[PDB]
Amino acid sequence: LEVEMMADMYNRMTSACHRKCVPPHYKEAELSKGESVCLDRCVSKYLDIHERMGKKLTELSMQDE
Amino acid sequence: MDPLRAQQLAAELEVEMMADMYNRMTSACHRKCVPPHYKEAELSKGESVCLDRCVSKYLDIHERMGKKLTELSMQDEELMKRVQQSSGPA
Amino acid sequence: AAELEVEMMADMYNRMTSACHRKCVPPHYKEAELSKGESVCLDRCVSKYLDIHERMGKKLTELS
Amino acid sequence: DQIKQFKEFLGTYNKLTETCFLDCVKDFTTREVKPEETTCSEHCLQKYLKMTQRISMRFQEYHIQQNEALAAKAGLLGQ
Amino acid sequence: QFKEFLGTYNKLTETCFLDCVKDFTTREVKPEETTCSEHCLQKYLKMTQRISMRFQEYHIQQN
Amino acid sequence: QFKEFLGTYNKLTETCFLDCVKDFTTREVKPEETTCSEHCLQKYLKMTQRISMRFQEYHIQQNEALAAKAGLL
Repeated sequence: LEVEMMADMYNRMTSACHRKCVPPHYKEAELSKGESVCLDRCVSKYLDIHERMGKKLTELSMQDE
Repeated sequence: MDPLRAQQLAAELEVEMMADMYNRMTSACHRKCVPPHYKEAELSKGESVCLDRCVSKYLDIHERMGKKLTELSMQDEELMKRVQQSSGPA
Repeated sequence: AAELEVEMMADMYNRMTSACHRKCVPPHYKEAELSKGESVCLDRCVSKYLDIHERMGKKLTELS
Repeated sequence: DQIKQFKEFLGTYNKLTETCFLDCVKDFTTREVKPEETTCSEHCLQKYLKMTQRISMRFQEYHIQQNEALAAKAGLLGQ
Repeated sequence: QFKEFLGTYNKLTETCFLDCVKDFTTREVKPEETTCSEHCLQKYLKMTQRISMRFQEYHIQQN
Repeated sequence: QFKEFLGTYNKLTETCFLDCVKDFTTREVKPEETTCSEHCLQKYLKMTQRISMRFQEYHIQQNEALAAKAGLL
């Protein structure tokens, strides 16, 4: 089940890095040096944020009991 | 025995996809042609006009989208290596 | 059919939440706790939503 | 197909309920539907259906504009 | 039915990322944002609970 | 399998549409926009490819970190 629900955060993560790193002007058809970097950083920060959530949340799945 | 159809039938996913695309397009023409006030219930003339044009334009843009798409597929032959020099280092 | 009827009112439930999340909880998250305000809003938003839902059903079913 | 007609019903339905509550309902200070909202939505629900209609009528000049030609490759034979 | 918690888990992560991570300079979360996402989790969680309760308090009326 | 791609596809169609098409005085895809579309199509694929990469570079970086464990003892 780690697949059907991984390929998900992927589409989510993609849709997201897109919004935050790609402006709707589409003046030029190839990635901007900067745009290229922004994506990278985003992709990473996205993954980071993704884990500590699974962690912090799991914590509160035990503690509560 | 069995039918060799199963194979060529699935090929009909074009249908379960035109649906998906159908919705999309609908939702996009809505967001483009019908403002959220809903002053009145009938369609403002233009709203109907605008819907007419949107629904058209969307189709077109979707066809071209497809066209280009398959192009870049039968052309990954590192022919795209000749394309990466021609477009004038964009 | 029953298998459906239920699952639908599960899609609704998610749409609804997505809604009231927007309508009531601002993207600031000053403090992890529900502001008295944000909590009240959230009660009505659910309420108001469910209404438009039962009413949307009738006016619609009445259309078929 | 009649359940694949009750899968699209319920679906669309939810899709609508939402679209209206979102454009219309915007005053949160009452568990009651401010009438200025009770009307917006009621048109939304109509404006919508009437829209979802006009669209279709058009997407059908896509699947029909081509059959006038396949009803032609039908003429060389019988008739 | 465990495919509910996970989708909702992604639905969540995405969101918090969206509202909490603004401006990208390095590939490691800034403290300011660090807390932001943390709270976004609690807030959002409580929320789904309340809504959930207020939902149950509906079927009672009809039943 | 193949659905995932068409699914993406259809989502691209949309996204590029709303960001590219804007003037609705005619029925023909205005030329200035018929372009945005194309760049949007390209720019996009180019984006997914990149993101994809860094994603692997994340697993093969999260794979080597298991190896470390496998050496302390």
